[PDB]
This record gives sequence, C-alpha cells and structure tokens, in this order.
Amino acid sequence: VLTVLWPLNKVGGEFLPQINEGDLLYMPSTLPGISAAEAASMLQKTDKLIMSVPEVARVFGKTGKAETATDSAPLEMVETTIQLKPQEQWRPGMTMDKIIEELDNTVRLPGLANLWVPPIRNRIDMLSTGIKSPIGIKVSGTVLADIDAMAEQIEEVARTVPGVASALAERLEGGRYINVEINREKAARYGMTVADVQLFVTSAVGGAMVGETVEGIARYPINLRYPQSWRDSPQALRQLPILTPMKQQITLADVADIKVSTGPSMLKTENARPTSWIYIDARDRDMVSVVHDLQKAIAEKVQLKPGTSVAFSGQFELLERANHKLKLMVPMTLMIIFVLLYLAFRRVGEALLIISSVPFALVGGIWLLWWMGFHLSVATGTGFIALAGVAAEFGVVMLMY
Amino acid sequence: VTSAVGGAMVGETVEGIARYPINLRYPQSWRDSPQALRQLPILTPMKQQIT
Amino acid sequence: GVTALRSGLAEGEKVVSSGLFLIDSEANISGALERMRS
Amino acid sequence: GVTALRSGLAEGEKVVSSGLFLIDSEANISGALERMRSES
Amino acid sequence: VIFEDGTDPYWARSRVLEYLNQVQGKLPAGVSAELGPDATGVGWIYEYALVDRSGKHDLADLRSLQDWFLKYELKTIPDVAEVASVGGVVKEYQVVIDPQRLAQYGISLAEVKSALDASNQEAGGSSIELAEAEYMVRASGYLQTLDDFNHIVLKASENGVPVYLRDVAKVQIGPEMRRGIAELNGEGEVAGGVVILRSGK
Amino acid sequence: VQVIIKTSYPGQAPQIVENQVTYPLTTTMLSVPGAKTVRGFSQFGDSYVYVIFEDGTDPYWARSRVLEYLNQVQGKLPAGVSAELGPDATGVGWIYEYALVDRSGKHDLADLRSLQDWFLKYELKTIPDVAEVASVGGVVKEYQVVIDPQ
Amino acid sequence: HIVLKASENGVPVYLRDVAKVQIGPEMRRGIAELNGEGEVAGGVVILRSGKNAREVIAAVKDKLETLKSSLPEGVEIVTTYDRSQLIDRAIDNLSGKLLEEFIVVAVVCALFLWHVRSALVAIISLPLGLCIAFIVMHFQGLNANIMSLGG
Amino acid sequence: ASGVRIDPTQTQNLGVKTATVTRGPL
Amino acid sequence: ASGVRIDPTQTQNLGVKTATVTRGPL
Repeated sequence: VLTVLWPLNKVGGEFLPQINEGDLLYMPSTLPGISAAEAASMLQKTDKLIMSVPEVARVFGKTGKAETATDSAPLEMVETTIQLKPQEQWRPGMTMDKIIEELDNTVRLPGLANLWVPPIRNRIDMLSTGIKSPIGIKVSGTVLADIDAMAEQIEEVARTVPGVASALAERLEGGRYINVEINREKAARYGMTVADVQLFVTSAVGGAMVGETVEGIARYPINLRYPQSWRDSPQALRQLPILTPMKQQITLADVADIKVSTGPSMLKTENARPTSWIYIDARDRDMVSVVHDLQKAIAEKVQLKPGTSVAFSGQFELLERANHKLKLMVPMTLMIIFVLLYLAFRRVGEALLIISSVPFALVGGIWLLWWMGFHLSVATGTGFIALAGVAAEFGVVMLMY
Repeated sequence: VTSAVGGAMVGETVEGIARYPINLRYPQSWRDSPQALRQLPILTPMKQQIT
Repeated sequence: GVTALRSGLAEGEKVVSSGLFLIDSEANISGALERMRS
Repeated sequence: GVTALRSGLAEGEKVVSSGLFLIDSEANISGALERMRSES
Repeated sequence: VIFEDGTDPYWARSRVLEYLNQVQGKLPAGVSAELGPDATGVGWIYEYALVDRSGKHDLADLRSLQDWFLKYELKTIPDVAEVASVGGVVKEYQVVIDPQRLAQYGISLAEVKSALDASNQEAGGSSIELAEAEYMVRASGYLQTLDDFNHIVLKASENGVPVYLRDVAKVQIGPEMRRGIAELNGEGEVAGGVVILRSGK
Repeated sequence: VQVIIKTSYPGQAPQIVENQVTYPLTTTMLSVPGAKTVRGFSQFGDSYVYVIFEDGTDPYWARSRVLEYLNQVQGKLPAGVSAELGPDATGVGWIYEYALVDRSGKHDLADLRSLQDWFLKYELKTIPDVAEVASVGGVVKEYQVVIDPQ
Repeated sequence: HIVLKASENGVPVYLRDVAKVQIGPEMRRGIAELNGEGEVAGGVVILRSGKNAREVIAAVKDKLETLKSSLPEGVEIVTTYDRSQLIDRAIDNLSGKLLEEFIVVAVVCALFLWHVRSALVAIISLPLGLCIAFIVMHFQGLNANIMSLGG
Repeated sequence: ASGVRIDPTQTQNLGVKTATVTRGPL
Repeated sequence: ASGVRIDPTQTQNLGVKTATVTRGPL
C-alpha cells in the first residue's frame, strides 16, 4: 500500500481525457474595441496561416454572430472551424497535440491570445460554465472599474505560471464612444426638440433602418444616410449639416458638443452580478496542477478588493463537483460491498477480510496509470469503482475454495 | 379632463435601473370643486379663451 | 442603372460590380480600399 | 484624412498607420502604455 | 381564476396563458392582460416597515430604497415569487401648468404634452471606424435635471428667442398618487416591504 | 437545459440595454422555478439572456415556464422592445455547417446570402428534428437612400 | 419617384432630387471566410436539443442532392463541418473493440477449456448477454454511443 | 518562432462579379 | 525600457504599414 504513495504523487488531474474530434475550433481573444473592418482582416490573415499547416484541409473563419439566438458573438470575437485531414494523412510522427503546437506557433498576431479547442468539447463547456477555455477565472463585483482592475492583475500573474500559453481577461469598459451631448438651450433657439436633433444621429450619421421592401417571400432593409464623407470623423460630425425646421442652415456643433469617451464595451452579467472572465490556455501540463499553481500565484500577488470576488470556473468547477460526489460515494460502495459479503457467507470477521482486499487492486491501477502516463479523472475514477467490485468478486471466489 | 384636471402620467424619467412618473396638471386651485371645473380655463385651438 | 465616366478608366478595363465589399456600417472606405493593395 | 498635432512628435519620426489596433493592444498588455504614463 | 382540487398549478397557468392569447384582441386597443405572480395572498410570509428616525431620509427616499435596492436583493432568493413594496411615496416629476401663462404665451396644453414627449430619449448613431477601432456614436437626450424639464422648447421666433416649458409651468418634485398607505404603531406613515412565497414552497 | 431570451433595443447604448432590458429580465428569470443560473449579455442594441435550468428538468417545462414569466415582464420593458424566445437548441446543436461559393463569379456575396436566406433556409427547416437553419456571413441587400445634405 | 413636395403648378420634387438611391450591403453582423482566400456566405444546421444528429444529417445530405439541380449555375456547397463523420468513426471504433474482445476472450476461454463445446459455452454467453442489454436500452431510451457501448 | 509568411493584403479567389468598361451612350 | 518588441514575422503577417511625421499646414 505504501508503494502506491509514489505514482500517486506523480500523476496529474483532469476532468476528462482530451477526446480527439476529427477537427477543432480556433478562438482567439483580444481587447474590447476592435472594429469589424479590422477584425475581419484579422480573420483572413489568421485563416491563411491555419491553412498553411499540412494537416488542415479546410478553414471556416467566423467573426461576429450567425443569424440565430444560439450565437451572441461580437464582431470582435472569432470562431473559426478548422477541419483536419484524415488521420491516415498526417505527417510521420504527427499527433494531435503536435498539430496544435504548430498551429499555436504559426498562427499568431500581436495582441491576440490564441485558443484551440475541439468543437463539441467547447460547445458543452460554454453551456456549463460559460468559459470557452478549459481553465477560467471569474472576477465578480458591482464596480466594473474594480473588477476590471482585478482581472488585469490576475491576467498577468497567470502568464508567469509555468504551463500557461496565453491568458487574456475580457475588459468590461474598453469600449469607445463618440458622444453627441445635445444642448437643449442651443437647439431650442432653432425651434428643435431633442428628438429633432437626434434624427440626424440615427439617420443622417448612423444608418438606421427606415422600412423594408417586400419581394415575394423575402424582405430587404431600406435606409437613409448622408454620404460617409459628412460622418467620417468627430470634426466631421461637428460640421454635420442640419436644415432646421425654420429652414436655417446650421451644423451639428451649433446644437451639440461631441466628445470622445471610454465606457462599457459589453455588460456581462451572471445571476445579475457583473463579471469578467479570464481565458487561460495551458496544454503542456495537466489541468489540476496548473490551476493549483494559479491559485497560489493569484493568492500571494493579488490583494482582493472589498466588492471583488475571484473564482475558478471552467472544467475545474466540474471536477470539484464530481470529487465531492465521489468522496461521498466511496462509503456507499463500501457499505453495499460490505453487506453482499455479509450475506453470502454470513460471517462478520470473514467479510471484512474480502472487502479489505480491494486496497490491493487500487495500487494496481494507479501504477498502470502512471506507467501508461495517464491523469486522474472521472474517467479513471469510474474505472476504480468498477475495478473494486471485481477485486471483491474475486475476493469471494478465493474464499469459496 | 385627463391632464389639466386629472394628473394623467405623460412619461417616465429613466434613472439607472429605476423609473419615475412625469405628469402635467393645473394647480389644484383650478380643480378644487365642481364650480371650479365649470370655470376650468381652456385655450382653444383658435386661441380663444373659454371655460 | 449605369453611370458614365468623364475620366479615370480606359475602354475595356475590367471592373468589379460591387460596393458590397466594404461593410456599410462604417468600414472606413478609404482605409478599406487600402487593405486591398501593397 | 489627416490630423494636425499641436505638439507631441518630431518631423522625421515614424508612426504606424496600418495594423495600429492590434499593435497598440500588445503595447497595452506588455505594460508599455502604463510605462509611457509613469514616465511623465 | 380558481382551479378545482388536484390541478397541477403550472398546468393551470400554462392554460390561462393560451386563453389570454385568444382574448388579447377582444380587449381595448391600449390594454394588455397581465399574468399575476406565482403566489397568492397566503404567500405573504415576511413583512417589514422602513423607518429613519433621524429624519435624514423621508417617505420618498425610502420607497426608492425599497423599489430599487431591497426588491432586487430579495427577489434573487429561491422560492420567493415576489417582493412587493407597500406604502411609501413614489417620486414624481410634476409639471404644473399655469392656465393663464398658456394664453399669455399662446401655447396650448396639447403643444406642451407633445414637446415633453420629444425631450426624453437617447439615440444611437451606429459606430464609426477610427484607428481600426469601433466608436459607438451615442446621443444624449434623457431628462435627469429639473432644469432639463424647464428647458423643454415649446416655441421659437425667427429671432431665435425661444419659449421654454418654464415659461408656462412650474416643474416640482412631488408625490405620485398613493395607491396604498402604510402606518406603523399609530405614530407615522412609512414605506414597507412584504416578501411573497411561491405557492407550495 | 437552456432557454434563450433575445431582446432588441435598437440604437441604445450597452449601459442602457442593461438597465432597462437585461437587468430587469435576468432578475425575474432568476426567480423562475428550476432556474440554476442566468447569464446576461448587454450589447449595443442587443440583449441576450441565457437561462440555465437544474439537472433533470423537463426541457419543455422550462420553456413553457419562461414564456409565462416573459408575459408578466413584457410591460416592464421599454415601449418598442419585445422579448423574443430563442430556438429549441443550443450552441451544441450546431451539427452541419457549410459555405456557399461561386468560383465563376456569376453570383456574389449578396446573391448567395439571398439564396441562403430565401431558399436553403426553407428547404432545410422542413426537416424533422431540425430546430433552426441559421445564415452565417454573406451580404444582405440593402436599398440605400443616401441623402445629399446640400 | 417618392414625392416630397409639389407646387400649385403641378411640378413635383422627387426623392431623386435630394438623394441617390443605390443598392448596397447592410451592416454585417457576422463575417465568414473560407480557406483564407475569400469572404463567403454560409449556412449552419442546428439540431433540436435531445434529438439525433446522425439521423438528421443524412436527411440534410439527401435534400441537398434534390437541390443540386435547382441550384443556380456555378453555385457550389462546400461543407465546413460534419458531426456525422466523427459519429461513424466513433461507432465503428467501439464496434471493432467489441469484436476484438469477444474473439480474444473466446480464444482464451478456449485454451483453458480444451473442448470446443466447452469453449462454445462461455462464448454463447456474450451474443446473448449483448441482446438483453440492447433490448433493455430500447425500453430505456438509450441510443448507441461510445459511452453506452463502452459499458 | 515560425518564420512562416503570409500575404497580408486581402484576397478574393472564390469568385468575383465583373463587368468591362464599355464605350456607349446613356 | 519603454516600448514593446514584436516578432517581425507577425507584424509582417499583420501587414503593418507606417507613415512619417511631417510639419506643414493642414
């Protein structure tokens, strides 16, 4: 028994083994304020690099969302669906982990945190914890400024950790604004209501939809707007032409101040509490070790602020739930195994002999895991519960003779 | 009747999570009683001053 | 549905029939065209 | 398309005009922006 | 609507809902039939009064404290269907019109109402690309100061001399029409809150 | 089990979407029978509310439940806006994904998006067990009335 | 020819007089790129949570043949994701393993039972133990997957 | 540290709708 | 050391263009 104490303190811990799907998704995170035009260029540049790897056959990049409520992705976020060639076409010593390595090493741009995950895996992780990456840290509070400050520190300590490849926390107020601060008094002078002035913001400057054409089954948007030239920039907005009700020719600056500012980019809430998620990408180490190290680095080098809370969601959250259910599950399996022996042979002393024959089958598995180079997980965990009932089945067919 | 005499809500202020009612109304003096209602001032469309 | 040109192109030149290449809601047209050369 | 500065630079100096966002982002993360401010 | 014994509570609800749909049109234009909470009068579980003895806070301040802080700190509790505000005062922006100033300024009650209705919203100008970044064009326009009310434009000469809401009205902060009153120990009006439990929990 | 609630609030800033649409929406969905957690997304003119239900909850019970709660909240929302109920699926439901391409040039991005939106979407949605055929990418033809201020 | 204004004369002012009416793109809310060499329009099939993907994908792949005729000349549907391909591989893998074990057990329960009828006893303990499980799953609602077959 | 280069400029090889400049009347 | 270093292959893949500061009338 005291010999199993070695492989034990040598193996890693994951929630589930990384199941390899025929293909995988590129998700790359970035700072809040990117423009659709640039982000879309970022997409094609990124795809060209992905496709430059011999193992991949198709690449389907996607910034923004698809027409469905099952997709609330910003135009700043990127999901690309990478299709890997048939396994019987990979280069010599090529393996999944090895492909991802050339991908994360080839496909990379400044200020862009790479993230590679199998589709089904990812789609489920997000539906469970919300985090797209295996390791996630949730900073919560009621002061966006505070929680952002926290996520930022936690962000940089995360990249000092041995096995982390990339760590980015989404900002809660990295959004950029051009404010049209309308001046009631100024506008009133021209006989204009706030609503009157605003029509130029929604339609003249912005391209608000005004109606739709009806073409058979289909519909298409109709809209009013000045040529882009008049709405190129702030200064342009300050000289935005306005024909007042009293046929006076003025400029937007005559009834409003236009100030550039910074504020919320997208308000993320969880149970009505604002929150920022820090996406961590570690794939060389085993999971549990990484998070256990993150928990240390974070604890020692980051002083929590009053309203701020830090948490470790992701798969690790699923792992902890399962372990509390397993440690409360062993006695169950140990009193049920205890009674089916208490019944077959009826002897109290005798049965305690058989059930006490399974701590020998445990050391057997652990040594094999280590040699096979595996990690502890709900996968292996299930194996030991099943294995127990077999060392207890055997335990009886040796006491039978 | 709805706004001058009664105090029908006309809109709401938006103050963060909260909202508060806005309303138009004559001072109570003009709507104190029946007789008061009979002399309720009305500025007609054609700028005529009636009751 | 067809615009006449005073100058800029030569008879026979090829031209793509789409402003559908720069996102309406604000791809900065000047900078969006720049991305197509180098 | 062009903006005039009242101060802050020197004729000859080079300034990035394309790929600015991602680069500034990187300079933001690497602490450069914060370093730039703590210097003045 | 009272249902017979042994009726699945949530069946009864999902049933009323579908019937509401096929009756919504049989109702007057403006009106809409709202579905009540998942509880009943019996669900009234915990009831409290809000009181500041120093005077620092008044009936209006407390009702706001209730409506916009307590109501949301409590409703997030499991098995709680509703946290109802009882008593207190609802802050109301009272535009009290002088009938005489209307005539003196040649402005009709209707004109006032319409002007108000156009001086209290924000608007988006979409976005605009600067430095490969997305700039959201946001246009103010919300009422938030008494002065903002006072400067609701009603009329403007060719001169550029405008006539403001303040010229025909006084804009004061008053109480809304109380629909319910709460009194504590017979020595003061107060703002209260009652926790309502989901029937069967 | 996940029920989605998408609300559109055109032109309104993120902070306003949160205060007037999302927040009031998540706080009521939290006190929904069987609700485990609720995730909210307040974007520029969009409000995504994700309602996650506890294990062993009848999927269609959860839906019929959210619906009745939506009814008693529709009035607590801004005039124009209406809370829409999401599809019967989730992100995991993404099963088969394809791209539309004409290499000759005869058809462009707009033509293809139309082909998708008004032909393929309807040829596929009539398939059993398919909850939604979403268009991804492409260009939506728009009649642009560009006004000369002068 | 949207009328904006008209004199007593009968001379009207049209939308064309103050505006240019062009056909342009709407604001893209999502962008799709293929193989890093072009922007494209895509479509994604979404399955009703709790239903059969494999079952659905076939119906989809077949309906697409019905349409290859109806499709405009030069239009090509290149598939970018197919969950059906993984399913087949996964179910063929567990099937294969189920066959190998059976045989490797038989061969082994046939080298300790040196009579053929003895081996063919412990052997016919599987094709029967199989059926009972599969018959049970049909009353349960458990389809075949690496996890249900893995058991 | 891959020195693998990609062409940054945009790309459209999946088809383009083209028309040639004609000399004719309005 | 103020500033930030970036692998010249990434910036080249990003397609970084640059412009020289000058003085004159706007």
